[PDB]
Amino acid sequence: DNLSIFESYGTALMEVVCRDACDGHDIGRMLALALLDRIVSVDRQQQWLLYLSNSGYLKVLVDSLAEDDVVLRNLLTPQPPLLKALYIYES
Amino acid sequence: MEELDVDPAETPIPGLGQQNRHIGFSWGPGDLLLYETLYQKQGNSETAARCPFMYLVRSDEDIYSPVLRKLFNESHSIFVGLQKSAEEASGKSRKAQLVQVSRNYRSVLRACMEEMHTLSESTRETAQKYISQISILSAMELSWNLCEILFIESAPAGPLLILLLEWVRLHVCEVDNIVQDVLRSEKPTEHEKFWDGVTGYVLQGRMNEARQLLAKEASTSASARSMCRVLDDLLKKMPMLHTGGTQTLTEFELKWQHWREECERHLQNGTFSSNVHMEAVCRVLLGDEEVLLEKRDLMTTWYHFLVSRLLFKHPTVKPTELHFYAQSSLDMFLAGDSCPEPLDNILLAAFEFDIHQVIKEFSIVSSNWWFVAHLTDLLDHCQLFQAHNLYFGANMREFLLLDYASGLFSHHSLWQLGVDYFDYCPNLGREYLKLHMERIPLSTEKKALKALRICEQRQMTEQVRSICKTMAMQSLCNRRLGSALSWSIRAKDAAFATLISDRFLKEYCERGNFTDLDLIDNLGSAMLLSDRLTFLGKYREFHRMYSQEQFSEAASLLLSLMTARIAPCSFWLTLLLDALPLLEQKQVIFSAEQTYELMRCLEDRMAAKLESTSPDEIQKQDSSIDNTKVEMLRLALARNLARAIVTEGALQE
Amino acid sequence: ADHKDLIHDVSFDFHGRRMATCSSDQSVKVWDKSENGNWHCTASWKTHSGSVWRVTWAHPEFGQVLASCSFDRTAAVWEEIVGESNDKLRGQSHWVKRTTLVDSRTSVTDVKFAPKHMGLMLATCSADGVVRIYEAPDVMNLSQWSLQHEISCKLSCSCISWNPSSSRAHSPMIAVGSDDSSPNIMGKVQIYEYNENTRKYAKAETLMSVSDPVHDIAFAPNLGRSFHILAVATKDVRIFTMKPLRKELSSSGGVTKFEIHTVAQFDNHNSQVWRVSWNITGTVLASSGDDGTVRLWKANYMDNWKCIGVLKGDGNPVGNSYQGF
Amino acid sequence: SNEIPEPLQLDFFDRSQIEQVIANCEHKNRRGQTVCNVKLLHRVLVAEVNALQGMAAIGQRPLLMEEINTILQYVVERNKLLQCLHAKRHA
Amino acid sequence: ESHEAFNEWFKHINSPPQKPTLVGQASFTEKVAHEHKEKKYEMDFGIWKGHLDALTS
Amino acid sequence: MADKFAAKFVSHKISRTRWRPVSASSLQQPDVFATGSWDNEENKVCVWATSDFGATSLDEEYQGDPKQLCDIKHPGDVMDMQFLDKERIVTGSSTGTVTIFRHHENNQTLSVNQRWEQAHYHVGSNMRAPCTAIVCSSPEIVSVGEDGRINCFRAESRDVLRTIDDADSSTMHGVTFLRTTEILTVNSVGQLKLWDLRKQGNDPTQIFSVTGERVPLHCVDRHPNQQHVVATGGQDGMLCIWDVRHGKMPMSLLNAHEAEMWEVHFHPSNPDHLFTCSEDGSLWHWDASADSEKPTFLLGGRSTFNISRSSIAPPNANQSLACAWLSTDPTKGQLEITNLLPSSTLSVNSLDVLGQNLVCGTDAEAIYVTRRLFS
Repeated sequence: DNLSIFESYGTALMEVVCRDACDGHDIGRMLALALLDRIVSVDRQQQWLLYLSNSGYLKVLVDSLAEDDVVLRNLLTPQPPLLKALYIYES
Repeated sequence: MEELDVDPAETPIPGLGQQNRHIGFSWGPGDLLLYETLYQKQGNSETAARCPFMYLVRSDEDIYSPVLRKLFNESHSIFVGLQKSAEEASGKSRKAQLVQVSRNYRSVLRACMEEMHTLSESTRETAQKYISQISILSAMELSWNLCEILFIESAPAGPLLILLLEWVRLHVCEVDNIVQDVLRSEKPTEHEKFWDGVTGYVLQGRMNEARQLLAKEASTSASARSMCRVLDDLLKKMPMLHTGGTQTLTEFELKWQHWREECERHLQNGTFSSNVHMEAVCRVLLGDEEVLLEKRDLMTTWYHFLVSRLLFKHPTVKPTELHFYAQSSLDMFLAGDSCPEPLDNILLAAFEFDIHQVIKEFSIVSSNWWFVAHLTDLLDHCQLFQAHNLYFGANMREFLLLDYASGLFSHHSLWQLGVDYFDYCPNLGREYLKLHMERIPLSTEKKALKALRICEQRQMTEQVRSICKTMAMQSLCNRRLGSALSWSIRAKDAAFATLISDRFLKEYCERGNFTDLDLIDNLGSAMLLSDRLTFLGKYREFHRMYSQEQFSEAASLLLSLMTARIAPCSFWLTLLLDALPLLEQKQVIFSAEQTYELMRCLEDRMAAKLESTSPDEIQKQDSSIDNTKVEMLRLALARNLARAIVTEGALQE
Repeated sequence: ADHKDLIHDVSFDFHGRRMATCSSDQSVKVWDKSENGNWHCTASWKTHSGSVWRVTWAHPEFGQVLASCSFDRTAAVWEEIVGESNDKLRGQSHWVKRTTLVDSRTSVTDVKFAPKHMGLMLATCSADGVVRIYEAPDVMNLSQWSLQHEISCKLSCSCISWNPSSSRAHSPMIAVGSDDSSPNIMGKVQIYEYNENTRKYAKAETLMSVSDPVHDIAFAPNLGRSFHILAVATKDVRIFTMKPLRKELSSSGGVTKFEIHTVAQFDNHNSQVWRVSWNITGTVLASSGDDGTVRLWKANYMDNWKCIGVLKGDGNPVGNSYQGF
Repeated sequence: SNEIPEPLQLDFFDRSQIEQVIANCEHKNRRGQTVCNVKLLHRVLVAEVNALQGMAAIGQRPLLMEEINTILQYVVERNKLLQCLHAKRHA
Repeated sequence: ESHEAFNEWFKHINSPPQKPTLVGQASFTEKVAHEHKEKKYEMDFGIWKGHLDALTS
Repeated sequence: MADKFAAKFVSHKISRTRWRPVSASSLQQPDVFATGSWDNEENKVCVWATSDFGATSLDEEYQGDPKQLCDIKHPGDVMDMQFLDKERIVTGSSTGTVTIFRHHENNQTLSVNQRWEQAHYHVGSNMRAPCTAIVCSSPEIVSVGEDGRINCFRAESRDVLRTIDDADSSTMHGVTFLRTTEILTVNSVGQLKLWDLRKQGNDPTQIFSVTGERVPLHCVDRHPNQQHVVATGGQDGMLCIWDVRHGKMPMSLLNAHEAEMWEVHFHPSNPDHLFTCSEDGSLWHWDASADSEKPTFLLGGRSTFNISRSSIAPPNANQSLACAWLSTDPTKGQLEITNLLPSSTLSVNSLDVLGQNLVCGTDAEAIYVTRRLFS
């Protein structure tokens, strides 16, 4: 029922969640990424992933990976940031 | 002039130089003027037609051009469009819009350069100045494209060299000039500059026509078929930015290494030797400095030298070494017979980055405020840390817009972009516009309506009232009473209204002008602001009601007028006289108390009139006639009240 | 003659429409700018019995009233009265003296007008440190006035500066500057404020730092808001910036708390500057004096003033350039 | 329903002048918002409409008094809405 | 259709007639305003009478 | 007549009908206009007053039917006129009789001021030259004929100082403005001629056309503010709307409305509303006169319209148009088709809008007065 309601909604909520996850901060971005992970795990038709790949989000994913690499470099350097960065990298 | 010392007036000849001129200054609508004033020595001034010694002081005279103002209007229109679209979000869309507007700017700049070239071909004497302006515009476009491909994108190794080569081949026409000079000869393939043109095409990157020309040379010369075949087989290993999933520099480095290895193998085997032309071509392609300094007729300037070095020496470079390579290129280019240049230093600074210092150098050297404004807008669109102060105050874009608005108002036409440029500034723009629109003349109807529409779109009131008062006094000087009254009732002012009222009063006292049906046609607040129009309307209503016969309404209107007290004494006399036609009659039911209160009000009004005219005396020239009229009015009033008493006594029967 | 004797005063309109010239020719000349281009001689007539000294137009909220000053201890008021100006026709400009301003026994140094608000505050300064402000009691006639204010300072007079009021709780002040061709008197600039609690002018500020004679003072109006700029032409090039500090809640125009410091000091005349120009908000400054030297300065994107033109007028000219630019 | 408290809102003149007056009348007080005193705001409005005139001003005093009364009723209703919003925030 | 026309006519006749909108102690400007209001009221009354006659027919 | 918008049958040719600024640009509402009696027995200028709804400034009663407040008489003909001043009205004639009338606002009457029987003179007197379109501005009044004859009069004096009579081809109907030294004329085929203030001899200076669609141009008018803004309406639609006055051939092409447009009027108060009439009985209302950048009032027609504010963009990659130069695609937007009357009148001649009231004179000798309700 949840998947049918999501498909009936279409790409509005998908784009909203994607924008909130990309142009976010720390806790909100981590929670949005965890929600995306859970919805991908409970997915069954992969049409959501197909739309994500077709909408041109590859450059945004590359930028997110670069930001994660920058966070990893900051953690490797002395004086680590807050403890939430560990959970962010885990997610 | 603008930095040194100005020269005195008159000619340095003895006759006209025996008497010096202490030139004085004068100010007006922002345009300063110089007048011939005499001091110490004598002078030769007159008072006739035109101005002596053609004194027409005006600044920014070189910017006035038919195509220049059109290009500026188009640029500011697309600038306003960019500011309107800037309310979107951030990301790759902003960079795409920036690239699009930069391409549009380069296109309109190329169009302006073509128009300037056409004007140069049309003219004759100003050809040198037009060529100088064309070169300046080309340098401006080159700097704009360099800033767009360097600061905006800020791409690392890989596509940076390709973008630089594309910009060079798009902004450089020396290769085309060399190709034209080769084609001018009777034998292009047998020309000595054919190999130079081929090397230039290879440097630019266009390999299709390069390989075509190589095949043509192989078909022409009998001792170059296998040579050109080996050259084409070697050029096939060129790296055209491979995309095996993402931006990878390993493939580019491997392709460059394979190309170098194949070239070295051919040179060691001999298939690429034993020929002077191809040997020199290979020596140039290997990456030298003295050979390129000798063959500098092919390359353009320091940026061309730098891109040639980066293409023939390394596969790709990083931004950490790009500035070093550009500095070394400029250094050896200046060493190889050259001279320093301000535009070259500006380009070197742009390559060395630091946006703050490059825009500082731009504002110091070039006085073009629109270019700095566009650069600041692009830097703000790119989402970068910008300075919030103009090294003295605050906000550089506001200062640039104010400078452009001043430079535009210095002219005598086109003042529409200044309105929006002042609306964009929610600080000094309001007072600047309020001071400029009140300082500019508002005499002609065209500019008057223009300023009226401008202030109406800006939604103001003081400027509207000022323009209305100015046009009202203009109409009064030109003898336009109706126009002056319309302007006064538009500005909600009463000075001109009372002036026109007194004009009507003296006109009626002279000849007697009262046919004014404008109040009956249309009304508003003029009848409340003044009293002459109200008096005329009341008189017309009284006349119509007396024609339609209504003594009750006549008495009511008379009481209302006596309680309102309108118009001075010259018309108060007529208002008090207007009672006999309503008193000599005997018909119509009349009430005793109504007649009593009416006669009491009339007597009180006449007593107040006598007291207000003069203390216990009367003036004017109508004395005996006025007394006789008062006596006959009192007699008619007595007869009317007697008839009213008779009617009241007969009604109760 | 024909502008061949001693030049007195030349003035231009703020709208760029009319210009006036007066000298020792016992007559003034008023020229008008053509709508198609350039200008020509429009009219020339006698305004005073002696040598006309000064001439100043009026505010754009009234008309083109000419205030002709001379050494005859009087001041004439002229207005361009039209004749048969009806429909698409312009009548002949008939110069008719409406009224005159006379109440002193010395010559007039300067004259200016006032905006609407109350009426027409006409100021007239004499050659002994006494200014008089007259008000028009009626609006339908320009042949009457009443002396409403008199201010007697020290030394003599020269120029006067006001302030176009447009804001709230603000009154137009009057800035006066004494001069006597002797830089030995301490304090030369005074500022009087129109206190409304007494409905009269009262002392406010007195510049005790400047001691040189003040020939004129150029004021930068800002609608009675923000800051202000005052350019003084003494012996050098002095420009000060007056910044408002705070307003008290007890004095409605009495004592004020203003700060005035030197913000542009430039010495290049080495003589006695007599007149200084004024552009928009301080962009181009031309300073001239009684020594045959004109100094031009421009303000770029900073706040300094660099020498851009040194015009000679006492010796012999060496060339001819930049006469119409 | 949401109770949004508005300090000053005019609609009888130009919107530019209305926004300018609104931006000028922005200061803290005792209620907690950017509102002014019931008499001080009317005094400021009177001073503003007096400092921007010309020479003619007849028949405008009753209109100004009616506008002042309407603005007073408006700010009273907005203060009531502000108390409602404060009680809702406390709840 | 008959019920719709009946409801339209009923609401039209239940709508009270307009008023000239005038008060006592009126000056000249107040008299001009009252005259304008009476003119617009007469126009609205004529329009309403025409509409009511059409709906009744 | 007696219901809805006003409809009167004056039974006369509705030549030039223009609303006077007597009741406009003031506290009073516009209702007084003037009409020329061309193609009749006596060419007389009649000042009339309409009847609008409500009463905001002592308007007329009843439900319509305008009434003639005044009329003037002159032996000359009546072509057209441009309101240079509220009290001054200059009307040309096809027989060389320029009538400058003086209208008294304080009297609501017309007085014969000047009747130039020897108009269009410059090197003598007694000259007769026909006129087609006369337009005034500061400080010149320019009148054009059929064979390229141009006449120029000054606004500060009552005399003629420029009469250029050359030999041109085709027929020119109408004249716009540009500046004080440039004149743009349209042809009855699709040509645009650019002349200067000092032109001698035959052979026109610059002649341009529009590639693609070339229909006969009919009415042409200029903007009351910026002179370089031109509004043209011809056969199948072929106007060159431009916010400037440079370039060789016009790069603008706005082709719409297959029906012939006889007249296109502007809003005199707020020059941002254009009203266009059709030959099949249609009245279109366009907003934003090119220069005014504001949200358009519905699309319609092959035009580029105007741009407004844009916000809320996806984090992906968008675009922002491009750059191109072609004499086929439009460049400046203007036509904003608003469906008001599809097919109600059999024919429509001229129309004029002011403030909120629109008068419309039809070819069947009738006039219609409509109060606008949109914006």
